[PDB]
Amino acid sequence: KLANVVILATGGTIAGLGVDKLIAGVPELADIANVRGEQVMQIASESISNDDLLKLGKRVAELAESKDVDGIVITHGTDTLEETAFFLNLVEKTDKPIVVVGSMRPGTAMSADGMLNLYNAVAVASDKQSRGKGVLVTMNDEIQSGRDVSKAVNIKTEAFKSAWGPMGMVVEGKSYWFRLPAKRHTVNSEFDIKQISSLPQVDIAYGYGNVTDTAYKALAQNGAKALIHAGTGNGSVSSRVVPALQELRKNGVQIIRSSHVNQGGFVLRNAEQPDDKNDWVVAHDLNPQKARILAMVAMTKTQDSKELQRIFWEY
Amino acid sequence: KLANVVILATGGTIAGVDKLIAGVPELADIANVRGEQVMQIASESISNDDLLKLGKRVAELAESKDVDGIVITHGTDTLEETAFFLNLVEKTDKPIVVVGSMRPGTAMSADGMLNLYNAVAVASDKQSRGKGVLVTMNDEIQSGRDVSKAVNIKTEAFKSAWGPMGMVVEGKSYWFRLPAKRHTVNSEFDIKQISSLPQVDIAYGYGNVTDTAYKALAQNGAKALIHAGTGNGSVSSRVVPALQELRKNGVQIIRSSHVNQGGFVLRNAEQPDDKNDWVVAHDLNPQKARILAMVAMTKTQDSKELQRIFWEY
Amino acid sequence: KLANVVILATGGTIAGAGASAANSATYQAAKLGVDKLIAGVPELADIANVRGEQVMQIASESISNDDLLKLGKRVAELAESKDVDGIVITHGTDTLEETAFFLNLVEKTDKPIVVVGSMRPGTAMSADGMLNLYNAVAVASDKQSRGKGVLVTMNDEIQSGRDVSKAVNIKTEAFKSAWGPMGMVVEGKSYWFRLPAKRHTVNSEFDIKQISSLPQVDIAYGYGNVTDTAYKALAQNGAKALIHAGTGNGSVSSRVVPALQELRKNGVQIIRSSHVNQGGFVLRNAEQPDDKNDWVVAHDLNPQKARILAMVAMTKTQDSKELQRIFWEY
Amino acid sequence: KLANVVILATGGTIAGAGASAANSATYQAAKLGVDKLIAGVPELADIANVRGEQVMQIASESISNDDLLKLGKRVAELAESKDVDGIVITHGTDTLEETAFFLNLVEKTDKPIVVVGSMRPGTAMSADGMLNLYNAVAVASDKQSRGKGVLVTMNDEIQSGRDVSKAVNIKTEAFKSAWGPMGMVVEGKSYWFRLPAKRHTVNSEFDIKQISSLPQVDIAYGYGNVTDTAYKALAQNGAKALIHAGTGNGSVSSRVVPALQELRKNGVQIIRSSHVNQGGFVLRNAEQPDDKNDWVVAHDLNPQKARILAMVAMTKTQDSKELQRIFWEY
Ligand SMILES: N[C@@H](CCC(=O)O)C(=O)O
Ligand SMILES: N[C@@H](CCC(=O)O)C(=O)O
Ligand SMILES: N[C@@H](CCC(=O)O)C(=O)O
Ligand SMILES: N[C@@H](CCC(=O)O)C(=O)O
Repeated sequence: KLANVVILATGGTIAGLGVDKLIAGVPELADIANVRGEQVMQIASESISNDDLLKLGKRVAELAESKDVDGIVITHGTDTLEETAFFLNLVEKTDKPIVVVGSMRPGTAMSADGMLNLYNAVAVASDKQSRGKGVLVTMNDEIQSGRDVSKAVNIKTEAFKSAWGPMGMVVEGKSYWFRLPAKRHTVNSEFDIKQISSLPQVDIAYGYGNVTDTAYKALAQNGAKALIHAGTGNGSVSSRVVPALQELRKNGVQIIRSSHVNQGGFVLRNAEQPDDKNDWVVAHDLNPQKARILAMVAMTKTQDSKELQRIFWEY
Repeated sequence: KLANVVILATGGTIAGVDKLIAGVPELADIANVRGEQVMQIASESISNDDLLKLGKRVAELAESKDVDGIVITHGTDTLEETAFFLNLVEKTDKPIVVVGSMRPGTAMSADGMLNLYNAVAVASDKQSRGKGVLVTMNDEIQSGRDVSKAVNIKTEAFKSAWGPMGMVVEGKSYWFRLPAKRHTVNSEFDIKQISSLPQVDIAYGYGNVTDTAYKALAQNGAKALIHAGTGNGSVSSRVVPALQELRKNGVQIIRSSHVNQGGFVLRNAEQPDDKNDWVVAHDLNPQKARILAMVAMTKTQDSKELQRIFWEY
Repeated sequence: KLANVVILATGGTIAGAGASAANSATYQAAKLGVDKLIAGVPELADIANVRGEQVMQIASESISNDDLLKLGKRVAELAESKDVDGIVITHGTDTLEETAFFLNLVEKTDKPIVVVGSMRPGTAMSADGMLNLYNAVAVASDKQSRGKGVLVTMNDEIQSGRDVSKAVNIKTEAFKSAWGPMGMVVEGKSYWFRLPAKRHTVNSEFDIKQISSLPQVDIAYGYGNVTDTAYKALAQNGAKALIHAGTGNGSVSSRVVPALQELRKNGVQIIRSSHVNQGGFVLRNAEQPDDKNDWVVAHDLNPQKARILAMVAMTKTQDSKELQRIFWEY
Repeated sequence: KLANVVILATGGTIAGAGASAANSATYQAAKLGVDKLIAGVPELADIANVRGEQVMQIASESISNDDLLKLGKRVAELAESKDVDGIVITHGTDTLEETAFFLNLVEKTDKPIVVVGSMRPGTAMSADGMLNLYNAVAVASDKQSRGKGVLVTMNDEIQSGRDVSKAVNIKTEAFKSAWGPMGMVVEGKSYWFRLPAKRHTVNSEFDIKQISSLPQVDIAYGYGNVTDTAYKALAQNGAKALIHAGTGNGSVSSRVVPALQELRKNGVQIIRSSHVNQGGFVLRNAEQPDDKNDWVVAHDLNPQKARILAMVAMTKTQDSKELQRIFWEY
């Protein structure tokens, strides 16, 4: 008796309803699982919204809770795949496999990667080995953690990378594992989608030579409840920007120091800025867009900067 | 006989210039070195005025017959931006090397001593002539054009998608690739003709992003905006209208990305650049693309010329 | 208060010395005693109660199986002591990976074991060993390191002793794993991101207490126009297993397959590894009919790693099916 | 209006076939002829005037020196023809990197030569060969490819044939260079970022037109507890050079040095490479006294690459100092 896998489609070039086309076009899935599909949205992923994430997250929770669902696959555009994957990893309190998957090459193109990617995603979602591992991403014959995998290379099929390595590989339908997650996720998370009805607004500003405070102030004036600073180096802040950040913090905007140095390492508390004195937070190893996701989720529960720091150290 | 190398210090934790030099007595074996303190900043705080001053000084020194090569000691946070700028604007074949250290020189196992030795070694080497600006960290010879700070904390921080061009070991340089892109002597740009740098700013793309940062940055003076998009410089549907509006208002729109380990942003792929009169940044990360756009806008505001530039440099 | 950490010195560049500070590459390995190595890092005393022993003083390219056993037995004796909280081995980098894996297989302890070396001698400008040794002692003293298997702490990284390997020459980032670092160590603090998945230490079926002498295992290389000569000669001179370092997915030339069949028939185990070592793994029954031939694939393990696992496994079994299970579990 | 490109087929996974679409890894190589390869990509007509020839039909792990010569001589004949603008070779991935370096050394032409394979057979879901082949033909037809040396065009990359290696098993990103890709090929279009520094093709001192049969060169591996047995056996059975695939910086065990000294004195060249293949290079006089012993270091070249260069080099010289020059220039 094969596993029952539900594919929740959101758009992207992997659809080459989109979900019906996939289920019709990859008849090999039937070898490895009983598939059914639902079109949760039809979007280019760069245009995803928080309302989209909530709808998706709620749906995945409903399915996870059903006795007739064994694993879930989410098909997605590649641009913000990493953000959805981390979101789900924080809010879905389930041990059932959840896999997110896309295609780097346009789905109808010569040698396009999506077909095998989707076959692998359904394989992984149907595998007992996937239970309790958090959200997974299955691109380039790899099993990557949805927490810290990122789109790192443009164009190429090897696009999705993590500083901490792949956890496994998927080959001819079989999963081979080499590492386990360390960080908090899914059933061991403090967050639960079932209790989240809205998400706070979080925005991201970049650091670079000759940067001013303008983007920071403007983003806050248009509703940001936290600012993810994408700094140079070790979350460094220009001396022209620090005063604004102090003022914004006082005004109640959380200040989270991430970086655009995203192949490896992490941002160290109290190294480049006096985070304790200013009541700021460091994003640890998390890239800016990952940091935004964590901040948003966390701020559904707490606005205590020390708790936020704990969170950024545990997830 | 030894090369005449000048060390231009600008700051960073590799750090005065006289201390740096005194800290590596071994420099004397490989070159005749002199020092000048151009500035003393944390490189995250660098300004365009600082870049202009450094660039002009490097050109003045490169014109001297008493100078064979130039090492610039720098904070690592915007090293990559400085190195690229110099690669664009200095029309000299003399070696120009930019160097820093990921650990403080007071730290255990600090990397700066040997970095600085190697920079001086590369700056004195005939093989370095005509190679464009070089960066010499982690025993590598990296191109200033496309090396970037990619790993935090670790001494292997500076990486290029196109690989190291060479290595430096026990003072000797070993080359394996050559640059392909326009630089230094073959640049159309010259610091000696630049007295002003146009304001260029950068905005980030992510889920649920709005047009707010872009509009605000333009309102506060940006002549070009570098879009650090998701994926292949992709732009949210919520942002496209503002970008069109800002282009008609005269702001150049340059599509870069935060996908920085390899590949490049393809024209007309994710957005209709010809129709909108936008530019793609090719392989250049956002902070690199800013540098190029600012230099290029000293000379042209033609988006087609700008695109050429982004495909040649 | 402070952890009691023992440093077992074995040689290497970390104990090396060059003629000048510029000699980061041309120098003499394995010159300095352990007490001198401890004295070069006064800061160790802040983070642990340390003491040293000189187990051996070798250039690691010249290590022997007897040296592995010696080291492995002393580590066991220390791990069984109430007075020892963690152990650091200083080692040459050339075969560091082989030793670290060996210890991960045979040391049935959850006490931290850390193997460390350096790419530059301590005499050199910007020498890396001071910080490497500090970080080693930090990791060895940290409760987070318990039950994690053998660790390697070079270049600010916590790597698994299983699958870290020397991958880059000259540079201080020399040690890499296909599956990533598991963590980092920065201002002596350990930050974890991944856990091991493979069997090690406490959960291993193997124990250095049982091993009296290791079986002879040798390695032969695959390349264009390769013949069966090296395989045959190595078996004629005592190899009980051959590790084939093939091209591609452990591929075997048609010129070589017949010899390997005959060797297997004559009781020599035949293990297919590769010289394609940045990622992936060797898949059973893909390039060659391993079930027909009664051969074993080395999975992700590089040739020199495969050799260590082969030797440890052959102390318990001569059944190729079991050997394959072992190559899939460890 | 279109460039004339000749495809020379030699076998490989690119020409392979498995039983079902999901057989991406377990299949038969070297089953399809060139005509069918070309038929599988009708889009080639858009970009070039292509003709195909079947040179051989092999799994590339079983390649011989005879086969390289045969291929190299056919490539030369085509290069000399006015009716040929560029050349593509389809090849198994396992020794692709050996062939591509060989060709880089011996083909005295600026006309583009591209070597290409695939990691999955054409029958597989998401098979990589079609686009690889398309992109090879595009690069072979591009004026920007002239004078660049032999190129390899897999995974949307333009890699130098000198120093690209098969580094990752299973995945389509198999081929890597320590020195980076030189460019990318996308929508048929080539995008260059680096140029070669090393000697190649028209600037080579070697020429396939002079080579009648290649010297025998073999490879032996370094690891813990290694002996001199492989080196001596290989030499006894005809090796005119030995490639030492050392640990670390081409390091040699003290149990092996005496045999290598004896062999060099008996006329066998001794080349120190390594199995540390992601970066760096082997430094002369560092780990061994090369000048004293009259040995050669392979610089950054991996063992199988060093074997190729040594074979070519030895068609011209037996002077170890000239061989060292060659290892420093090519
Ligand atoms: N921007 C598109 C690209 C196509 C794709 O990756 O699916 C997306 O993210 O939806
Ligand atoms: N943020 C400091 C760090 C110190 C350094 O890298 O030198 C700078 O870039 O100047
Ligand atoms: N080959 C020597 C020195 C190399 C090193 O330790 O880095 C050894 O492995 O002991
Ligand atoms: N081992 C075969 C198939 C592997 C491949 O081509 O990818 C060969 O090298 O010909």
